[PDB]
Amino acid sequence: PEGPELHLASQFVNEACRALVFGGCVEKSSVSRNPEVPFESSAYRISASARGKELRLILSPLPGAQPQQEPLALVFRFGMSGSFQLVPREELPRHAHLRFYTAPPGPRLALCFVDIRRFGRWDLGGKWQPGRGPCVLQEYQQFRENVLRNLADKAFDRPICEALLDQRFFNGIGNYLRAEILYRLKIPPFEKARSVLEALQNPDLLELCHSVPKEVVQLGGKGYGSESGEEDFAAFRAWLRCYGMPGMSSLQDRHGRTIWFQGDPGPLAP
DNA sequence: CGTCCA
DNA sequence: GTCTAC
DNA sequence: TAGACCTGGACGG
Repeated sequence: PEGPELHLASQFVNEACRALVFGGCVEKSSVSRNPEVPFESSAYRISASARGKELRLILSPLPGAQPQQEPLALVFRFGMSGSFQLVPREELPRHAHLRFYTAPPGPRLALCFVDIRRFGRWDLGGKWQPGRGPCVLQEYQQFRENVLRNLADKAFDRPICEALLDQRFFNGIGNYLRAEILYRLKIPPFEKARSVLEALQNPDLLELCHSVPKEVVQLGGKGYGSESGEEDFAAFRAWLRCYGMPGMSSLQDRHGRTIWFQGDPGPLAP
């Protein structure tokens, strides 16, 4: 999951929980090495917001819900396989590692953090990760300026395809988005990051770090769209013009992550 | 069955 | 896609 | 900074 998937998850939680009321403990699977979430309430509402590759849940108790309590905020990072699901209480998925339960009247549901590979993390109390830059979806101008102000950082010594994954400067961009963005401009993946951007002190690279993830958000789906699960997959796959597509060049970057591209790999390639 | 990949 | 122990 | 952290699915003999 990258920025778009975090954004769409945030929307899913707000649409799906708008008319729900949760109660009880926040239950966590025995196996999760993540922290227990110390929050019980007889009645409370879950809302969400996204920032790049992070999602913040707020647990907001209702007036007179016992015990008297302030709202609690968690922040989630999805890793490679993190998702939210609203599932009947009796049919929890495999790999449901954090669960919020509906209070009664009506059907016993469960909002689950489902994470097959358990790479996802949650932190108590609400703060975005110190160091992550502005969201490419929701803070374009702050994101765009944060980069152009700091091209003298060592991160931009790296090749462009490597720098595009630096969450200090491209919060929300992941492996598929760097493939899609660089393909749209035909920027060789192993051009020096600084050289590609020095030009910018017809959509440029930084517009596309925003407009391309936004194309994904507006397409919808990706586990959230009320579509048949593997229907969402087909549409997204149809959208991809470069990433793991037949007849595309492919290399490992200095961290051993597959960058996909057309034509010239660029001056700094293994 | 069993590696290779995300 | 980190995150932390090299 | 590069590998350890994980599971299920796709491909192959």
